[PDB]
Amino acid sequence: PAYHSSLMDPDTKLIGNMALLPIRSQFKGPAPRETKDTDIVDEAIYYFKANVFFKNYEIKNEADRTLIYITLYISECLKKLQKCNSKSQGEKEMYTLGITNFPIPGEPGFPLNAIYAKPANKQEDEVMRAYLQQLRQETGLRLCEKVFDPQNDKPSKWWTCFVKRQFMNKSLSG
Amino acid sequence: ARFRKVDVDEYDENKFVDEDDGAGPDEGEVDSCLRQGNMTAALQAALKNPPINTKSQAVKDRAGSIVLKVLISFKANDIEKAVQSLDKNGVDLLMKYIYKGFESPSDNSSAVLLQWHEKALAAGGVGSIVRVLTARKTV
Amino acid sequence: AYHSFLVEPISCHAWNKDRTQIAICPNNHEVHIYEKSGNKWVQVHELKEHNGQVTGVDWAPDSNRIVTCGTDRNAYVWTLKGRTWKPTLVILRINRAARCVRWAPNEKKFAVGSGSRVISICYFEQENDWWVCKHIKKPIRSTVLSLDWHPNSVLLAAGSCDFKCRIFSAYIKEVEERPAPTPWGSKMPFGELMFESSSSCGWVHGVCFSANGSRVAWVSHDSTVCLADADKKMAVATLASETLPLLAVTFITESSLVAAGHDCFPVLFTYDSAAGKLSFGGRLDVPTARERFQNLDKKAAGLDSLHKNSVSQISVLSGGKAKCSQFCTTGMDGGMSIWDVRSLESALKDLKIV
Amino acid sequence: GRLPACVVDCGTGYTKLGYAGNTEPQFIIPSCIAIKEVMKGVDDLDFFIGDEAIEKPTYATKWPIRHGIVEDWDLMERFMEQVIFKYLRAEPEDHYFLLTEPPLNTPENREYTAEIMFESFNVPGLYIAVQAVLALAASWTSRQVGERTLTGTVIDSGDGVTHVIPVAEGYVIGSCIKHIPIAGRDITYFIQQLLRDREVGIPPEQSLETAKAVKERYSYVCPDLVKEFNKYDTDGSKWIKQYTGINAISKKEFSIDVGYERFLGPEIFFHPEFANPDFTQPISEVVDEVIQNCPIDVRRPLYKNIVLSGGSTMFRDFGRRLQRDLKRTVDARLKLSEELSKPKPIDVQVITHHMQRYAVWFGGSMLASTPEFYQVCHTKKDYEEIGPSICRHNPVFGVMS
Amino acid sequence: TATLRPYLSAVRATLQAALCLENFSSQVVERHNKPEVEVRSSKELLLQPVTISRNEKEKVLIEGSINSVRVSIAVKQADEIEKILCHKFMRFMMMRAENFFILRRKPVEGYDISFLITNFHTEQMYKHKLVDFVIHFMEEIDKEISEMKLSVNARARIVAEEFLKNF
Amino acid sequence: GVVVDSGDGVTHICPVYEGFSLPHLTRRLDIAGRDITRYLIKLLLLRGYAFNHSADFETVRMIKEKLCYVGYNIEQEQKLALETTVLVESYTLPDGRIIKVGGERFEAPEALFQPHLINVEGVGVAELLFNTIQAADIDTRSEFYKHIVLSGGSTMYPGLPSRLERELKQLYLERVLKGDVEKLSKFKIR
Amino acid sequence: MILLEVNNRIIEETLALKFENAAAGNKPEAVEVTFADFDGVLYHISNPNGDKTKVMVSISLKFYKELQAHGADELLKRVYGSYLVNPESGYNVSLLYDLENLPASKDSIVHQAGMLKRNCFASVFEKYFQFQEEGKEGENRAVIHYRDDETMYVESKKDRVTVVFSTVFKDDDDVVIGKVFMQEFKEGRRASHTAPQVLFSHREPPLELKDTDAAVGDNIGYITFVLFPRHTNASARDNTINLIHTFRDYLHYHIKCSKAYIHTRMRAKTSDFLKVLNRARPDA
Repeated sequence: PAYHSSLMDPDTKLIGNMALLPIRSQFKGPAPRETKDTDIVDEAIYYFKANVFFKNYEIKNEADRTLIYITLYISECLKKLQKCNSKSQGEKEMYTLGITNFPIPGEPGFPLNAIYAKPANKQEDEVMRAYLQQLRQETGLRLCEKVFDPQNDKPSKWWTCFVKRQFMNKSLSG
Repeated sequence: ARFRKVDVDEYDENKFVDEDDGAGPDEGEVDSCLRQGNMTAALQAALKNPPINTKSQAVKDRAGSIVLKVLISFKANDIEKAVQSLDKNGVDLLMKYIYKGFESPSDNSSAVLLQWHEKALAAGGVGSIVRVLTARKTV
Repeated sequence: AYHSFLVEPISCHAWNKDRTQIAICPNNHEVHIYEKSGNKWVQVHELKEHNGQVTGVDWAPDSNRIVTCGTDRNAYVWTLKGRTWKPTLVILRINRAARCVRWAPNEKKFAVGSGSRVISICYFEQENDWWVCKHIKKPIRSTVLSLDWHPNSVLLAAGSCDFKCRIFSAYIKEVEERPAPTPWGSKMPFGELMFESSSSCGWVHGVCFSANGSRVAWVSHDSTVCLADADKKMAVATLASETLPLLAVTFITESSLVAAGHDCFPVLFTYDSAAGKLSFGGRLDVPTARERFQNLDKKAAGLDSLHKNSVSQISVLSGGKAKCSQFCTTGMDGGMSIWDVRSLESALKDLKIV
Repeated sequence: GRLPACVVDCGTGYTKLGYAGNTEPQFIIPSCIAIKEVMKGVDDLDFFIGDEAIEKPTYATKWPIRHGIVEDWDLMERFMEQVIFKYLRAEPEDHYFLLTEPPLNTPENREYTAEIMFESFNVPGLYIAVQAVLALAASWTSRQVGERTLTGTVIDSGDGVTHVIPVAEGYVIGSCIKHIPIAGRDITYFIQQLLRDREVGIPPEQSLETAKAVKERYSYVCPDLVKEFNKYDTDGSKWIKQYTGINAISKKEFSIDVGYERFLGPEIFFHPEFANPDFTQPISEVVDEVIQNCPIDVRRPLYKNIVLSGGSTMFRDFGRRLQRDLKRTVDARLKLSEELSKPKPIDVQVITHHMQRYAVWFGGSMLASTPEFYQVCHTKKDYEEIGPSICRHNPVFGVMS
Repeated sequence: TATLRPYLSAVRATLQAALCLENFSSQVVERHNKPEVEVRSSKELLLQPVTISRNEKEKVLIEGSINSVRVSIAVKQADEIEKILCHKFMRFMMMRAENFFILRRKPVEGYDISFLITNFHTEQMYKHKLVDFVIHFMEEIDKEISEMKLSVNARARIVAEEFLKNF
Repeated sequence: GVVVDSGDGVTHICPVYEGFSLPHLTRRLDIAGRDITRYLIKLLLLRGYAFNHSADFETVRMIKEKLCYVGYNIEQEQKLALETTVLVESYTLPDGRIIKVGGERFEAPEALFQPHLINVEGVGVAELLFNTIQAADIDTRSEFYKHIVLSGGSTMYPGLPSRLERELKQLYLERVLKGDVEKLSKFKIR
Repeated sequence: MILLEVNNRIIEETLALKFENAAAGNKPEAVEVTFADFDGVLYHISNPNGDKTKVMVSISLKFYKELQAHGADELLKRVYGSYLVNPESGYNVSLLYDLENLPASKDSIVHQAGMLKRNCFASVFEKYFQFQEEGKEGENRAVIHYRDDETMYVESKKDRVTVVFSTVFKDDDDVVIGKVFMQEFKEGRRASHTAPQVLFSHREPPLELKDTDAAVGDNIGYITFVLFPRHTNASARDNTINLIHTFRDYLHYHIKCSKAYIHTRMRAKTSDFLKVLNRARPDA
């Protein structure tokens, strides 16, 4: 069955009931700085091709909630990366995509509102809004070096073939 | 097993026993009527003093012959009238002899007997057949 | 007036005193009680105790007690406490299925006919607080199929598979007392055989005493109806039918009987005392402004009778056996019919009755 | 005698027929019959079966066996006519016959079968064997076994549905059988979808064609999805294959790449939710559920002798993966126990062997080659003196002596 | 015919008379209920067996009791092929007696096919339709045997012709 | 007086005189309910229904309780099973499947009277009952015979009492008399 | 399928497959097949001494000695030439195919191999057909026990060749059915005036065989075919042999197919009775 994160730590902090996991990134946001050689974003990207076929998913950790968000987001990236012609161009669309305001727990339009805790106050809101954006930004640029073959204009079919598949049968554009 | 071979039920005092006791119609008389072409008259004589009480099948098989002899000698179109000349009791007795006859078919004997059945049924209803069925003393 | 309670047989029935409720056995181990609500029938009670099919039911009018008998060899007397019927076991001392049951008119005893070739006469002893029974045995040689009590509550008619209709004394001195003489005889010690029919043909499916008790009638499987006249030295009038055997019979006047059975419809018979003769006068099931309207024909199973399978029980609903005004039939079709004697007389200008 | 018995294994999709003693069937033909549609003269003889019946213009193709059971007795009887006189070329009066049935076939159906065999074909002797039981016998050929046994759990997976069948002492425990809506067809369809979303130049009217071939030539079971995906994404030159078929229309060549579908197809046995929204139990869990529903006394022998039957169990490493996964569920269960409270470790063994595809026919052939078979068959003499009821029961044999 | 209709008319009326059954609990065995015509342990419960015959070969035997009726038929069989066709067809039906629930599994000795109809049947089926059914059955088995005979002969001609024409 | 008790484990015939039981004159039968369920499993197997002895024991037990009975005259019962379908009853299994049960209804309980049918030595509940009464006191034989009483769950088979009565008649007639001196041979099993 | 086929499908499919793989250049797979034909015939296809590049087809007939007295060895050699080798123990005739030395037309040898049984029987007919054509009368009749309790008699006369079959109907009722088929054969000239004449005797041999030990009994039937020059000449010979050697099995096949057809009639009529019966119910 489905792949779960092994990155939850006894000292990992929370933003809502999501795991405020560290990442290696220059993008701004409240994510802690990662010192190890892997982080939650690499994990989501590593597990994606398998996890995306799964229809059910057991939330074992608050890390899984973060892992799930990134998985759904990878799908959003593939939707955009599908229609583009160049590694350069793809990076720009991903910047744009990362910045756009996607729904967050508590809002209608966010699936999994039964499994994600909504932000309790305005601070909590804004901070979750910043984390989410910083995850998107790093996910998107990191995904570009994977999707494109050193042969420019090659959104690899081996990544494109998942454009129609929906992890857990849900969507962030839904 | 052996001890199971015996049917102890045949000696059960609580069973049911029919009331039995200890000659037939006049042969010569039936012949007279027949010889003279008096069919209805032969029918009425053949139906007299039936051996409803004898034990031997020989005497019963005798009356059935006489009665059957008469039914066979009959002309198809003259059956209805003879049957209608009988009283209800006669019709019931006739039905008993008819069924009797069905058990000794020979040539076209059943063919005319089916004609008799039809006419007898028309006269006595299904009730006359019912009385063939539950008679304990019969022809 | 037909009503279908179900599509399997009604095995037996009984009505309460006021004819407001009917108890039926729907080919079951149970007895179901029905009552009208407006012009609809509604089930009001389910009596469940027997572990075999119920083959008889009788309802004592005044004491309002129901008695049932079944193939499980048991009989139960049911008493109504509040909103629920409660049974008491009555031991019949039999080793075969019970077949029929009737409360005596005095409601002090009931008689159960059985496959043990015996009649169990049961009564309550307010001394030991239980029901006891005495057997009437001799000379019954087969299953007892039907029973009917004389108005004196002593004499009891019985029909059995040994081809006989019998009258016995069921005299129990400890619940009643010396009965007045009757044309059936002066001596009525318990179990005394008062009368025995003289045919050896046909199971006797139903028996019935007249209103005054001086006459007894019975129908047999040999498609005959008979009537024994105690005022004529127990002379027996017989009538052989052209149709199928009758299963049930009742007097509607001292000289008139209604019967039904395998033909599926009720027929009328009349007794001419002078001639000592039974006559067929029947077939009572013949196919205002509302009536005229309802009967008008339309723009256009396959039986022409209300019941669609054999009728196995008839009971008088109103007027008694002396001047019955309404009677009831139940049958193997699961139907129950109510017949109105005056309506029948109106629809059949040629109708006799006496 | 000098002549070997006839062995016929009639399946929902295919019938396997031949003579006892042979390793493989002499014919494997689709279990269909093509007829013309008040019969008069010899109209009843105007029919074809198997491949000769799938594509015949003036005829209509019928499938007399649905869910392993005979649904059209007239057609099943005609079908047998050609099995005997056209393909086997057996004088039926000279050969005892071994036929097969799924567990849960009724005794009535057994009488109907005997009626055809004795009263139409005048066979001298008949035995009706249960499919799962023959599949067990077939496993006696495996190097992993040392003693003959008819106690085991049979996984029967052909093209329609997969069955998990526990057998004890030669008799299927009918009240404990479970079915799985994943079989060969499901695998093909999933592979079809995977190709649809990725590859181009595949003629639609030839969509199935490619999928089935991809499955038959390149599919297998992998031990771990992510590890496998990673493998392909790194050394693609030696994991990605190419297939080329010809357009029925235009006669030109189309070439496609074959990738993830290789391992993703057979994966749906273990993760049904990938392709089936109404079923999600992994095959390992179904097997565990079945065995735990059986009498305690027989759950250890059942775990130790899990046998495979049918073409869909032929994927490389199917058995290994089943054995591994089942071992994990059961080891995990016994873990909880100890912690809560030393139950002896349960030995789980999935047997694979070379005669899996037609394991039923093979078991049949081996058994009908022995003297014992002749002892247990019902003879025409007994059929005549005692009646078709004797065919209701067919004693098991082949183990003890 | 001319004796077909008269035969069936007489059989029908007899069936009407015999099919007057009721539920009867065993008088011999405690809590048993058995078809009296089969067990015959109480003579008073048995009616007089009656036969209706059309000729020396065709006849119906009807045996009544208080709760059951046994009906046996001797079927028309003019020649050898009709004999075998009849034997096979009756056997075929008899093998399926559980479904054809008024059929005996074996015929009364001297007959080709026998029915056992009990009060349980007359309670759940219209007795007059049971009567109609027996008559229908007698008529239809004859027609089917004739059609079977024509069939075998028709196929035999084509089979002889196909082989012979190929020389 | 003598009491015949058949349960799920074992059977016992226990005479009692004006107060209490007497071990001497007390015999046990090696056949009971469980043995009848087991024999039923064997009979059903011969009919084409292979029920597993452990997994389905309770199901076959339930079939037994609902449908089984004791035959009065086995020759007659066998005729009914072989020549008609009147003994055939439908029974629904827990998984919805409907089976058809006939002659096995009286065959299974017959083991009580014919222990060899299930490979058990003995003479059968009835012969056993007879031997207990015949050997006992002479001044209670009569009293005993007319006071036999059934007890237990494996004695509720329809017809049981009638079969026992018949079997004793045959035994008494043969091993105590020779000719017909029955009439006075009174004894009731109530 | 009305006429029975002459060739053996197992032989042809087995050889065809071996021949295609050999021609393709594949390594040969082992083959071991035991199977039957009608009339108690047993075949064996194997690799002699385990050499997978050689395929042997063998036939065993209990009555081969009888065929050998009427030219079988000679005809078989004419047909199979160098493919024919010393027969495998347990068998009468053996064909050996070298996969490394196959002919240009592999399909043609597959065909003759499929007809091995037919080719074993052919010589007896060819011999008596030749007698007829040469006018050699008075020659002793051929007696071939093709089944344990069945016999075929072949005799050549001036203007015709007779083939008599003494067949057994194990099932009493099959005799009755068989008589219906045989009467149609007896009347067959009414549809094909030039066809062979057919006679039939139930329970008794034709008179010419009354003085021999020909079988007599209630389940025995004798059938005589009368073959004329137009059927026995060099031009019609092969086809005629193809038919006549299948006649006994053809008849028994059609008896069995007739019984199956009658079963279909019985299923339909019984099904109709049950529907009528169920319509007698008020309902559920």
